[PDB]
Amino acid sequence: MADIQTERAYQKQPTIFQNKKRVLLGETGKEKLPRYYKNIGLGFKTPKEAIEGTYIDKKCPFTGNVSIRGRILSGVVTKMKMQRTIVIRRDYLHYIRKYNRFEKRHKNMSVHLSPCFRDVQIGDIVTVGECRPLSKTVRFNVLKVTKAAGTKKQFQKF
Amino acid sequence: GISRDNWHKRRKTGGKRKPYHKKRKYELGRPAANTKIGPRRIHTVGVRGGNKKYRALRLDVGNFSWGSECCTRKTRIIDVVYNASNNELVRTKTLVKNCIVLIDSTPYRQWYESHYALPLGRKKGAKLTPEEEEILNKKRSKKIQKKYDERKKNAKISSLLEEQFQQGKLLACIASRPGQCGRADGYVLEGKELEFYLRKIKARKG
Amino acid sequence: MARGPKKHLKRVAAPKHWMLDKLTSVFAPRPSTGPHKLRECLPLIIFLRNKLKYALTGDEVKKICMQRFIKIDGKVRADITYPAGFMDVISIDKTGENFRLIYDTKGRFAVHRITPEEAKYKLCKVRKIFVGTKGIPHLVTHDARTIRYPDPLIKMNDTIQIDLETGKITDFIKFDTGNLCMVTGGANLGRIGVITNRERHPGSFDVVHVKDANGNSFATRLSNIFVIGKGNKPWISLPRGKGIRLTIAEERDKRLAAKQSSG
RNA sequence: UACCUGGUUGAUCCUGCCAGUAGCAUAUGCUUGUCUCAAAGAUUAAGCCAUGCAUGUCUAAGUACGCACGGCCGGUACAGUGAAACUGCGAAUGGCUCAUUAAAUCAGUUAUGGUUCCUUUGGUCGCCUACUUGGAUAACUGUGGUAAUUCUAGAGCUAAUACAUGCCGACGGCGCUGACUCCCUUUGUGUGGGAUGCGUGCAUUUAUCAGAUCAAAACCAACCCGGUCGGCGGCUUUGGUGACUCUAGAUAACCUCGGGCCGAUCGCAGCCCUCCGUGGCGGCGACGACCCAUUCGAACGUCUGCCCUAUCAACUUUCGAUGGUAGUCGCCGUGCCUACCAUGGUGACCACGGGUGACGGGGAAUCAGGGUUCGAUUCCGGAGAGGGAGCCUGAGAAACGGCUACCACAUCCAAGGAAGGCAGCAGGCGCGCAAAUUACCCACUC
RNA sequence: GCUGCAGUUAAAAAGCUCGUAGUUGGAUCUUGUGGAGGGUUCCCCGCCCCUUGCCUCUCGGCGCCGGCCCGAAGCGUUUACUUUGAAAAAAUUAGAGUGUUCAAAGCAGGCCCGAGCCGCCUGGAUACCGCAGCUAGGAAUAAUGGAAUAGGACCGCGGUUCUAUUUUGUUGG
RNA sequence: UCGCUACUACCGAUUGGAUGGUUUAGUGAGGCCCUCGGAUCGGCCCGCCGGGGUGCCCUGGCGGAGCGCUGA
Repeated sequence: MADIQTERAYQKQPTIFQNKKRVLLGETGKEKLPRYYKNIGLGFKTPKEAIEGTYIDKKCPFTGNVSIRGRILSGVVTKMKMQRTIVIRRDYLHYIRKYNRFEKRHKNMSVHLSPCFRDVQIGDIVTVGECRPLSKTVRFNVLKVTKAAGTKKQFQKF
Repeated sequence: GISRDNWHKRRKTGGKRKPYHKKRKYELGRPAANTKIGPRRIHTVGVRGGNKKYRALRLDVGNFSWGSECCTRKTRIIDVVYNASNNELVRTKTLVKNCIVLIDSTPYRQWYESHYALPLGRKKGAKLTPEEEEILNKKRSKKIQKKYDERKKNAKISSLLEEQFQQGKLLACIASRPGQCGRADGYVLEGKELEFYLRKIKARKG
Repeated sequence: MARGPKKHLKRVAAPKHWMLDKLTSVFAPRPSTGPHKLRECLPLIIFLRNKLKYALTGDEVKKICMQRFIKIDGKVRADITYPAGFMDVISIDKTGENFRLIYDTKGRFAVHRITPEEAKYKLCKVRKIFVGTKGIPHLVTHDARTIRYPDPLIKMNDTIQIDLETGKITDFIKFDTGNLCMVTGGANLGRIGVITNRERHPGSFDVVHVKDANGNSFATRLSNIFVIGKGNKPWISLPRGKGIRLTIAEERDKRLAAKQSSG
């Protein structure tokens, strides 16, 4: 937060300016930064954690430029071992009409994950949404994380 | 020729795809501008759908701004100091978006002196008294004080700013693509950026 | 083939609501560019020799249109093809005839003759609202007219009456439940009935239920609905058929009842 | 029509294959009156090609001093008819072939809030020259060169909606400076007017500001109104989407010239003058141009769907493989590319590799039910014009009825040079089991 | 040989066992009565506790006499399955109409008047479209879900911290 | 087993031949971009004449100088 730079360049949000008006705070006060966020719409809600916290990322939709428009999908976490993204999976069933049986098939996809969510673990349900391309194999972003399935992450007393 | 295709390059699995359609005009390169600082040379380039695109080589003026008190004046672009994409570009004095460059700093003082009625850092007060005091002192009756009173205590001007006027240079940030626009433009550094890039400059060189 | 735009459309590629044959040659007319879309057009020459049968060859239409007996939307046109579509008025002043292009319950552009008094205006849907320069508004319609300074309560999916003579709409209808609507595309076509209910989905492809005076309920997409007048009271003249959408059994019964194929 | 029959034995009952049977499409033999419909060099050699033809285009309305025709006489925009030539537009459509191509092509479904768009349709149209500016080219006239080409030189003319220039009208436009001046509080501050300056249409690039209303009271400071000479009650201001750093607004600037816009263009037919051919203005068109919308699309992107093969099981990476950060480029989004940094990505749910007499789909043949086999081929999408690469013009092409080079071919030549690409319609050679007329015509359909 | 094959001897069960992937997996969590549609109980409102589970409300209509009542707004832990809508190029195919001389086809055509009507009437249906995606209803069947180291319910209170910009006419402390 | 004919496959010296496609290094046509280059052609200033005007001005014709400055 007090360090968010490690680059060879300065990191900041667009649509923010630093005024040089008035002078009198005493000790400390306004961190000289109002926060930027926006609504996503479609019944999805911005996290409190985004508005509270400090990160500079342009590829998350709660802060940076990128819309969610078109499709909405789900998935599940399978792996995370990359920075500001994850890998996910989609289990589904393919039918054959000669037989009357189904069979299992899965694909894997990457998708970008905001620094807002940091409570992710491998095995959580995840929700995603169609976006403009961000990268070669990223076309999506997260909208929501949830856990509501068998063998939960922490003991029942919630 | 030099192209910006996408039907080359491996897929995720390390697979290759065999040659498909021959190169086309809407997937196309055309070599880099590589614009410097010098006397203005501009080339007009025909581009797709019409609507000509200006490529600027060797600019020497850009329209920077001081949005703290909202004045923007045309000023000369002296030299490069920091280029946050590469180290080599600074050495050959190449000018691209988000560089850090130097300016003359002249009209910003003229604007300040006339509007806030105070000079910046100065070598001596001896220079001021015969001429350049003629503007600063004023003969108005009635609006020697009446205008200037409202300008007072809105001109504290910060420490890192004031010291730079004395050198005759200021550190501003290119916020344009000169190779696409045909113009250099930008904003001048303030606040925490201006603290940051000083430290990078002193770190890297010297 | 393609490297740029195409300039041919064949017979069998062409839509079926122009009612083309298959024993005249490979090409079909193809409407040239204009305000209407080619899966919603009736090209001009198809009105003049595949409906009304004044002309017999395409060369005859070229000799007719030049004389300037033809108008479309109160202005004069003078080409073989023009893309007139739903809710436009053709006007031949020499014969003293006026037509209107509207849908049968079959879903094809019929002959709906009208008084010349009726043919002084048409009904136009609003599709987009766009603020122009210096605080001036605009309308956008399906017949691609940009009418400036509309009343400030008219919004999209409303309909507005336009005077062909002077533009500058005189009156309008407001989109509300229980008002009378016509369908302009989709599987249901040409049906007339009141709105009854609406349904909204955040996202796209909202639907709009409909009910008629024959006690049938059906639904269609939002963007295929067009308003014609207030509840059970069109502000336009209506053809025979009137959106009933009879089954095939009942249509058989009518024909053998009147015994009608001779006069 | 949901069907079986012959053959292993001395004889019998099984297992099992072979043969018989019917349809479909290619070749071939033999035969052949009349009537309608019509597929046809795909299989093999996307082998090679003589000759002919297959894309051009003028209205009342861009440019007519052709010594053309014509004239009723002319040119005083000046004829009527008009070859040629400049100018505008099209030639990126169609036609043809199936070689390449296994998540590619393609189909269904979705997305531009990531972009471009000739044209049509509808809007957009005033901050010593204007009674009209500047100077050359063709046709044409005349003289030539080369063995030869839709080759080309030199000389003498003359045009524009080609080319290059640039006013006027009506600016009585706006904000911030305030020479000053007036009243009451010296000032400050409360006031009213004010000469004098600079910027003040849209488009272009940058910075900054605004983009409003929620739920109540108690005193003090500056204050409106209901009204009075220290205090009570009563107000508050664009549009749109599910969602944008949207739309529109304000402030400070940037300006592209030779390289934004704001008409020096053309044709029909009328008028009015404190009045006599001028000063004025009205209708109907034609063309051109800037921006917005529309239409026809174009281009990328989403989800799902694929034939054979493991005697192909690990693959991919600084010769970018996967991701992060910044930049360049491009119509835009994007490792597309570059710098710096991280070490990922994929696979027994078959990756990776190899094969395909594999273009894909809409479909076709057979068929009780379930299937099997085929799809070069009239519709739609794609790819390619001998093999490769590069590029000009244009809104649109990496074009081949455009160009340049290399490579493989092949033609003419006076040996100096020059010219070419039938998988367009016919036609020839070759190849093979295997496939038509160097025909007639823009009347239909476009 | 999925529907629909065979493996003692006719061609044929790995020598035997362990074992991950894959495939498959026990039982168990609600029934009766008046009105309406169909019998003589049984299958749209309600009732025993439930009945399309709830509230909370507030903004824009309906009411009845300030006060009160009920539709629309969040949804019932999540899916498969099934049922209804939407959206699906033509030709082909199925198939309606029409006497092509009958037919293969085709999309036409049929009527009364000497011409003296200057005309009349009518068709160019309908079905189908693996998937996957979009929509609404059902809750049996098959997966998945909760408080056992407690938190569900009520304006139950305390302790602690942050923040919202409305009102005392307006603007500031 | 051995002997006799037609016929098919395999191994194989020859480090077989032919054709095609990959691959390291070297060489590299042609176009495009960039940086230079200036053959060559004009314009505006001073003499004489023509026109207009006040030795002189403007414009046209003609010649020469610096070819000065300037464009293509």
